[PDB]
Amino acid sequence: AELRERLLRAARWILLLGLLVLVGFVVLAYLERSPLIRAFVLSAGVVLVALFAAALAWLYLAAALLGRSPLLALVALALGLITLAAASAAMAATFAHLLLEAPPEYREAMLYVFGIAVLIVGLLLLGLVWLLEEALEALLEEEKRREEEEK
Amino acid sequence: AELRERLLRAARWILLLGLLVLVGFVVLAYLERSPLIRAFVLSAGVVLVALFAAALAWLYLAAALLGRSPLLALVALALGLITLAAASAAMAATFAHLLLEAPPEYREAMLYVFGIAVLIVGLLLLGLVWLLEEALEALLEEEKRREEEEK
Amino acid sequence: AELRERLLRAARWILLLGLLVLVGFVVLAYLERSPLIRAFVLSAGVVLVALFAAALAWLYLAAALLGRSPLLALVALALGLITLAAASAAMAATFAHLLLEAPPEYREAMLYVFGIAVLIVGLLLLGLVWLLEEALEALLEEEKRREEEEK
Amino acid sequence: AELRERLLRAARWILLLGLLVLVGFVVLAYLERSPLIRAFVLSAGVVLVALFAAALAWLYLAAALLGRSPLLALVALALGLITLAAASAAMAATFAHLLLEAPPEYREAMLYVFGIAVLIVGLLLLGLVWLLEEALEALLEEEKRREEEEK
Amino acid sequence: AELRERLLRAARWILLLGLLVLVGFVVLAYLERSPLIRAFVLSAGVVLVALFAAALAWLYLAAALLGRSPLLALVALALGLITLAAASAAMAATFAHLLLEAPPEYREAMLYVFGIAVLIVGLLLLGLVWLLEEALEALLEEEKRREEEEK
Amino acid sequence: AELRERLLRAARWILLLGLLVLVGFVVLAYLERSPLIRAFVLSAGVVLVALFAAALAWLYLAAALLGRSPLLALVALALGLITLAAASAAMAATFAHLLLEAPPEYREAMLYVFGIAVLIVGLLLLGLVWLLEEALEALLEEEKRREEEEK
Amino acid sequence: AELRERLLRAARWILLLGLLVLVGFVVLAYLERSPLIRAFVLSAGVVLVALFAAALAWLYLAAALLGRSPLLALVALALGLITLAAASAAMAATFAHLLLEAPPEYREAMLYVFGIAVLIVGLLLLGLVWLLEEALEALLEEEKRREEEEK
Repeated sequence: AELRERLLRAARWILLLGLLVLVGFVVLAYLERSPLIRAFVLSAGVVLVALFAAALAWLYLAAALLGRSPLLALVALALGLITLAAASAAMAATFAHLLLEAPPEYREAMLYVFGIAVLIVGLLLLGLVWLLEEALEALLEEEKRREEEEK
Repeated sequence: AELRERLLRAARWILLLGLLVLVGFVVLAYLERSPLIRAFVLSAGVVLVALFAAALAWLYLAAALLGRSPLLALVALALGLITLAAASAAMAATFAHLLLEAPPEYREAMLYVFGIAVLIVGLLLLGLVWLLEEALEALLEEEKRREEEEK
Repeated sequence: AELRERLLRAARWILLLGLLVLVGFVVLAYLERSPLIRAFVLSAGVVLVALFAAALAWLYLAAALLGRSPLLALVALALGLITLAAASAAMAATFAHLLLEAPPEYREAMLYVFGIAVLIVGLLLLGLVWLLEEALEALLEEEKRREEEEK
Repeated sequence: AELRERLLRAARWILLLGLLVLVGFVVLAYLERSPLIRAFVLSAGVVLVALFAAALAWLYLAAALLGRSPLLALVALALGLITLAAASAAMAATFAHLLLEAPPEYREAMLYVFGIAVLIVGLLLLGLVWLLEEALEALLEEEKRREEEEK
Repeated sequence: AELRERLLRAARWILLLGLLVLVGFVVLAYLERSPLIRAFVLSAGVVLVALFAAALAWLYLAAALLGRSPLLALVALALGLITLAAASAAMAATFAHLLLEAPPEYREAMLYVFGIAVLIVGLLLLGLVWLLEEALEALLEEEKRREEEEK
Repeated sequence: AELRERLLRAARWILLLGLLVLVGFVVLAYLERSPLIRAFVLSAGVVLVALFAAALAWLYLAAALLGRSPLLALVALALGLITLAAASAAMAATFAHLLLEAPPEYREAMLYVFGIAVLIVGLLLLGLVWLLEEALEALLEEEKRREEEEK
Repeated sequence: AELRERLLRAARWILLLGLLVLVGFVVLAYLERSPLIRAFVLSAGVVLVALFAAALAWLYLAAALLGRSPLLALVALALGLITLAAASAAMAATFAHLLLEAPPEYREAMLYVFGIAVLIVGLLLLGLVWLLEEALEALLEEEKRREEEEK
């Protein structure tokens, strides 16, 4: 019963975090000396908020399914977390590949952005597993409720 | 009940915004000194309106499902928003990669187009989450109506 | 009731437009000085008619579903429009990438073909949204008919 | 009732056309001066017959579904035509990209093969839309028969 | 009734043909002067037998479905043939691309292997369409049996 | 009955292992002399934990399905293991390709990270097959219970 | 009835074979003079065991479906074999492409690893078709049992 309010709050945390990420990216892109670096940090910030919106949408999808079937919601949440993790790995590999292809003069700035981007990946991964763990935590109660019902 | 009219209006905002985006792109491509830049800004404008049409189609798909099942519509809207966000990230990465590969002489103009394109991504992302938030806002009423019905 | 005849006419417009596009492409490829340019304009014309046939097939698929369920037809039409828009963006990005990779001597001719190709993309996009808008316009009547039926 | 015989004949036209295409490709590859050109024309001929077999298989799939549901057959035929068109565009883009990457000495021969390949694409596209138009032509009779049945 | 025995025999022809293909590839790779050529001919032979096994598996899948529904088996066989043709085109394009990228000294040997590989593609394509034609040939009897049953 | 507790413990092992992997990666990235190497080891550590989270999510998905159908859970677990193995191979090939493309000066450090990454792949593969073997081990009991039930 | 025990034994053969493959790969990577070669042989061994685990999982999936429907199990086994063959071809093409891109000094060692990898592909292909042939062999008994039942 308390899941649905938790899911709404979790989306607020994600949306607020995404606003901070783009604010920081805009600050770095405000006066970056390299136009190529300006696009890179802007794309990294745009990629970060895009996956954050996808994570919020995935959480909302699980919440929508929670009102009909709890077993299906857990499966849907697990599928959404796996899809989010795979997409997060996709952008990390592209960012790492771009950083390796960057020139040594710009690679110093690109690696710092890559480290900041890696922090965003870690924050997204930590939030996803924590939300998934809480989501499956109620499944313990859902299965226990079924066990109590048959008693 | 007020969702369906809201969805129709939201499509009008998207279509009107897409017309402005292509109008601005046509102005920049009207007399651009570099033929390669002409294709780049035209493709960026064509990409922007293409995703805008996809976002409008995704909103209409959720509206169509809203007339049958509200829970399915919310799931469909969340899936459409995630698909739109993933596609938006795809074009942003391609645009950023092209900007990094652009020559320094053209990179100054390419980065300005990239910044304009990034603004379109931000506008699309902001509109998608706002529309999704309003769409799930009625789900609060939909669940409350079910709770009131069982009372 | 008037949708099905409209869909048949819309396919005739698309097929007639595709014939004009390939006729113009054949005229440019008839005596182009560069063999590489000959393949490029021919491929661009072949790509344009291919998506036009796909758009006509997508419209026919919606018309076929219109005879069974109107809600499903609108969803299918929206899905087909999104798929057509995504495919149209795919060829535009490839054409833009090829134009940027073209040599400066040929880039002048390639950019003109790219601009012509961009016009085909705009014509296809404008036709798709107009057809989709008319298709969902009947959904207003379909929902109104259901509302009148329950009265 | 006359569709099924038409589909069988249409496959015979496609198979006979594919035999002519590979016969012409074998003639050009019989004594081509460039071993790279020999592989290119052979692959182009192999690609042409491969899609021709796929088009024949797609037509047979629609014929198989025609014996159970006419509405499903039209949808399946439209889906098969779209898939064939997308695959045809895929090989055209690859052939065009290879032609642009060919050396100027071989590009003269490669462009002639590209033009011949483009003719095969046009023949396949024209046959697919003509077969699809005939397939949906019976849908007019199928819907009219249902209208006559309810009268 | 005679289909199932035919399918078993057809797999035996494919497996026997695959053994001959790898035997010939092993003979060429036994004493090839170029280590790069050794990997290329081995991969081409490995690719040929891999698709041959896939074709045999696709034929067995149609045979398995033949014991339950004949209409579904024909659709499954058509889908398997299309998938096999698409995969066969995929390896042909990769082999052709590798041959074009081969050095002129090795391209003479690579083109001969490409021609041998093209023969394997033709043999696989000819066998697939012949097996599919026989498979749909019984569909004529299956539909005729239904027509005779209703008489 | 003891599966569900085993699945919860297995996730704890995976999450604890992932924390150790990122801790080791952070130690190597804390003072790496090459900024490109810093991104590479960070991406490798981020990739390792991402697949570990996916493996934990896949295990939880099988546990969720275990409460409804045991046969479906085994199929879902097998599908999840195959998907995890395919994704693990994807990152291994990318890491191996990047290591081969690394310069000889950095390749010495890159190969050591590749060997460490290969150990993570082996640990993930060993854990996945061991968890799958235990999961199918209960299927022996599930089938035996059905056999005992019919007795 | 004897299939299920055969499937369990077949997995034991695959797992034991995979252990031998990685043991041999570890021996070659223990003292390889080239760090790039060390990653290549390790990745090839990791790829080999990964597909072996996938093949074992595919066999277990067919065994799980064998307890419910024999016709579905044969279709699932055929689909799994086709997927395994396609994935096996994917790694073979990547390995062959990497071998061709290897420098001549390392290509001698890379080709030997490629030949060893090709042997693993042949062993996997031979085991898959043999297991599939045995799996469909019981389908002969399954269909014969149905024929005997109706007698």
